[PDB]
Amino acid sequence: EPVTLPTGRAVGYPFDPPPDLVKLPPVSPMRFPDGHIGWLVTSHAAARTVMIDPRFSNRPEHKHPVFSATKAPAPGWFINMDAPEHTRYRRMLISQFTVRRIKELEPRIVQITEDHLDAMAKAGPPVDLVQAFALPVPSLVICELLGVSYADHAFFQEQTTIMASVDKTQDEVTTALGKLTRYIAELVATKRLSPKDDLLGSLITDTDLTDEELTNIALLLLVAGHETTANMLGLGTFALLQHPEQIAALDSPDAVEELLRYLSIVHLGTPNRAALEDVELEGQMIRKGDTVAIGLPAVNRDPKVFDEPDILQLDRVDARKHAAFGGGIHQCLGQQLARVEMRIGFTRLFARFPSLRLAVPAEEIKLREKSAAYGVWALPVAWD
Ligand code: HEM
Repeated sequence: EPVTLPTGRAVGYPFDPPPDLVKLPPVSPMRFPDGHIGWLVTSHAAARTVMIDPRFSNRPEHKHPVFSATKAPAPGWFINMDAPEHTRYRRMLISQFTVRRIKELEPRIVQITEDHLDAMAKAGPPVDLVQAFALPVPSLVICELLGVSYADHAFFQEQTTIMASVDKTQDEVTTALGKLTRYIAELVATKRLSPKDDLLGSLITDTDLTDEELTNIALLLLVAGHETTANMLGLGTFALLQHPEQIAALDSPDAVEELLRYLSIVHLGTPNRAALEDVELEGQMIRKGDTVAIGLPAVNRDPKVFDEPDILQLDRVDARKHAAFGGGIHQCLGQQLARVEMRIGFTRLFARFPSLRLAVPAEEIKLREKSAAYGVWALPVAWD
């Protein structure tokens, strides 16, 4: 019988998947919000198949929305494209996201992070880590990536904070997104006049990308990279405070990978894809026109892949099989930047405040249960 997309986390188990997801067989029929009866995939093996197989399309016309569709993806909005279209954009951006090119940003990521930790030390405790650190820091990292001027930091942060914060209406969000989008078009127009060696400057120089395509690429980087990162930083801090034996393990080489696996913040039927043909999948028959959604949090706890899947274990040997970054052609472009932001962010936070603790009971922390990026709405913390 078709299940609805599981949304309910067990009280007192904020980091673990909904029990109604973990309970399911590998491939389940799913009733979508519009009535479509598609599929939800929960095994690591079957998920991998969906992510790498070309008979699954990410074009939005073919797809039934996962919660809450017409329209070709705007030029440059390459997440929602298939090869060969996807490939053209992806090939030009590769260069900008290696270990090597991201390394150039590290010193500024460091300073941004320390700046924010300085502001927390200066205000003294208690502080909401979400607004003081987890939201702002990754937004200012994107400002650097995109080469936003310093005079425009306050504006960029304001709109980006609105989009990502609790107690904001849908109209407020939409309004902020339009301000941000207009600002990016203007930023791209300025850089066209005098291109530098930032991501956008390099692209204007080395490629035939139009203003429109650059605008959409910059926006996509913002939208895919802000809330994701912010929420790993916030929920990850939560997890570390609730499992503090792990803090001493934070320098382990795969510690950020284990946090990515355990938390699986891209948590609600994403990635999802439209079948372009009939496809057989773990003995089920997906038909042409069916939407297939992946339940990453369960993929990342698959007992055929990971030992003791439900324990947070920063020095685990098998963290790197996780799919927290997706898979296939759309596998996260910003993966290397995220990793560095998280490493730098978790490490400096705990070095500065070895005494950090939650400033309210754990039961009081509010969770982003229906949001595309799972996390906490607020994280009051204190220190000595
Ligand atoms: C600097 C931060 C980041 C940037 C700039 C960024 C950028 C992007 C972009 C452009 C894509 C689409 C790639 C394509 O279609 O070829 C993408 C995909 C994806 N990213 Fe990231 N990302 C960032 C951080 C994160 C974080 C922290 C996570 C999760 C922990 C995440 C998870 C994903 C996943 C699951 C996809 C695949 C979505 C799908 O297949 O439908 N990303 N990212």
